[PDB]
Amino acid sequence: RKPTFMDEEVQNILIKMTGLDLQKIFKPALQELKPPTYKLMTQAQLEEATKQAVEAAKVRLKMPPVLEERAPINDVLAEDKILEGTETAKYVFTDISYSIPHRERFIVVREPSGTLRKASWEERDRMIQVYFPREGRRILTPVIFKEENLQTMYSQDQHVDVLNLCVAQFEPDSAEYIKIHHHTYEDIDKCGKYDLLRSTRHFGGMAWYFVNKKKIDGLLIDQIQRDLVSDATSLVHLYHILHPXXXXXXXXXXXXXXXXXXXXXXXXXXXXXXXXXXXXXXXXXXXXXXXX
Amino acid sequence: DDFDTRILEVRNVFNMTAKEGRKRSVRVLVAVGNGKGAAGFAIGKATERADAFRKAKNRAVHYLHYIERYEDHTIYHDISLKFKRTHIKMKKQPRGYGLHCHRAIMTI
Repeated sequence: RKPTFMDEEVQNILIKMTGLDLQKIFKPALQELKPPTYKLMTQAQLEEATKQAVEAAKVRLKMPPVLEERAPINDVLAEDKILEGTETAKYVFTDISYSIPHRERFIVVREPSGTLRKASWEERDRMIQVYFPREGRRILTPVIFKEENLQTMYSQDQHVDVLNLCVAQFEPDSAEYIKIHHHTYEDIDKCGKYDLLRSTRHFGGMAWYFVNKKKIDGLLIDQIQRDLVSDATSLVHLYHILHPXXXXXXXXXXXXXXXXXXXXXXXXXXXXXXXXXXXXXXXXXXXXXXXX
Repeated sequence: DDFDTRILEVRNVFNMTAKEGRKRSVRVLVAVGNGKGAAGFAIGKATERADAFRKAKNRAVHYLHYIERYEDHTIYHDISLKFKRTHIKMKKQPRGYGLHCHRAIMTI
């Protein structure tokens, strides 16, 4: 099999899971304001404008690429011991050529050890950040990523901000990227805060890290408490796509499946707290018989 | 108790009285408003200036305008208004931009 974030199934399911909130999507920002523009519109013009909005919001909503980790690259291009005796501190040679993709750039070093070594990954990146300055990035790593500052920013319920900080500062395949994204997911999980990142472009990372951590708990609980059935549906659907062969998957699939049967059979076959699911999956159910 | 008053212009004004020679009056132009959008102004004039401050106060509560504010700070749309040899022009700002005006107009 071959499941990954960029597969159409996973994509369309994660877009539907995420949701369009035009209020949280487009929200007041702290930038210097300008005076507001006004125009009179028809019902038609307002509808077309609304769709225009939704279209543009999607682009805002596009998921940040998730990727696996990079391995350290250690290779020496040459050695002359004669140079070693110069006892000069490290030299860093970057190529700046405007045509090149930044993974195709050549970044090299000569140490006092008289050897020609290629740049490490972090090194390589802070180099490109020097000569190709890109906004939001510090060239020396920003303090806020220490555990104290992390907890401080979590308290303030700012988690979207942190995850927006790493997208800009680090690289998606980096070590730190993964450490911070994942640790941050752990926080929203233990705090049950999942609805934060809901209309965010960050939702895809929520879904994935959890399906692959196999804790679907808080998201299912929340979804049923938020009165969203279809999302819990497509979510179990997802755990079945990223876990095709397991008791729960093949059994609760091939026996039969729909909202009630698949959500409750995956509520029985995922035991983290199945008592939680079964409780809430009753409550929503009850709240239907009263509303209908 | 809600109405603040500010003195816009105090001025020493004179006249010619057959008896007295010059005769000195004080005239103050004064505005009043509660901050809630209704406000006005009046003129008042008396021999002793204290008296005139009083007079303008009371007369000014008698002329109030309701001034309609957008989202309760700015004006609604730009206003370019020529009134008797004086042109007034005012642009509608967003929120962080406090009161950039002729000192009188700030007061008002």
